[PDB]
Amino acid sequence: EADCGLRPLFEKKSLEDKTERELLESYI
Amino acid sequence: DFEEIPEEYLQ
Amino acid sequence: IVEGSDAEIGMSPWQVMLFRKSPQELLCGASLISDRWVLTAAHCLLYPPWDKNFTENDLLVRIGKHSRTRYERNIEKISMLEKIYIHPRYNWRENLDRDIALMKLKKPVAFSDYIHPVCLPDRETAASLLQAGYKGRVTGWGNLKETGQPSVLQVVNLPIVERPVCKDSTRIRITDNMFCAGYKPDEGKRGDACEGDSGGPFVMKSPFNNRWYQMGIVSWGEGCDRDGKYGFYTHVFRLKKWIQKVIDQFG
Ligand SMILES: N[C@H](Cc1ccccc1)C(=O)N1CCC[C@H]1C(=O)NCc1ccccn1
Ligand SMILES: *[C@@H]1O[C@H](CO)[C@@H](O)[C@H](O)[C@H]1NC(C)=O
Ligand code: NA
Ligand code: NA
Repeated sequence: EADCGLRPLFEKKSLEDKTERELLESYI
Repeated sequence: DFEEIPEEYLQ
Repeated sequence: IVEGSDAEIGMSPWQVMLFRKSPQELLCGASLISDRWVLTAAHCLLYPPWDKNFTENDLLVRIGKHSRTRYERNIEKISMLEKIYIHPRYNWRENLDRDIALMKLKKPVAFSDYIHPVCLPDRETAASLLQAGYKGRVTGWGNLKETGQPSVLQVVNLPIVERPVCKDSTRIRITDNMFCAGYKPDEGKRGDACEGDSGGPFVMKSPFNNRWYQMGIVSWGEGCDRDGKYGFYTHVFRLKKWIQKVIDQFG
């Protein structure tokens, strides 16, 4: 779907979950 | 263990 | 999930519970990929060595859940299965090669704050993100330890492991349709999937478009969270042509 992978309670509202930054930091 | 689910789903 | 934490509300809105009708029990994890299609591991549905061979009417899927055992009135949605599709070259005899299955829902599920599909990776996203050291996230209601069960959905972030390390950790023959993830003994941190997490998603958040992609399916391991062992995941991109063929033909 065009909207896949964008969470209503997070990405859609520009809120981050408590540990997603751990993933980002590993993407070097 | 598991709470019973509505009967409609077991029909 | 071993050594994970409680998920936040709506953290994994594509998470699906595969639920046995009688007796009522958790069978596996799974994921929502569209309003009509659910992705899981083939071994959640077919594994002859354990006398497992479920048909559509044996099962339900429960979508939008957080609590493991509660009936989450007004939040979760429960769907019947129209049809199960197992990869035609799923190798249940040897090593779980091509451990993938699709389930088509009898009726489309309504999306909500708690119910929303994950993306499947394109070749470029897969090539960019499926690299040793890069972390993904596994979620599930499976056991908290190898040898108990969580109140709510658990989450753990785990690094993808170098293929030679995966291979050298096990006597089982690994294939290109698998990857492994987890911390090494020296790394300090730990965590793993466990029984009941089977079939659930290993996801990564693309730093290019900020979308979540499902790169893996919880497939197999030896024990749970053992030092020097790693969890093995179905390589979703490598099998995407089959996924697409099923959806195009039967969607
Ligand atoms: N322990 C076996 C190892 C194995 C692997 C491949 C072929 C035969 C045996 C296993 O993981 N199995 C045997 C069949 C299903 C799978 C399993 O338990 N998967 C669920 C699982 C495993 C590890 C962690 C979380 N879930
Ligand atoms: C599993 O179930 C189907 C349908 O009942 C059956 O035809 C098949 O032979 C069984 N065993 C498999 C697919 O290995
Ligand atoms: Na080996
Ligand atoms: Na380990």
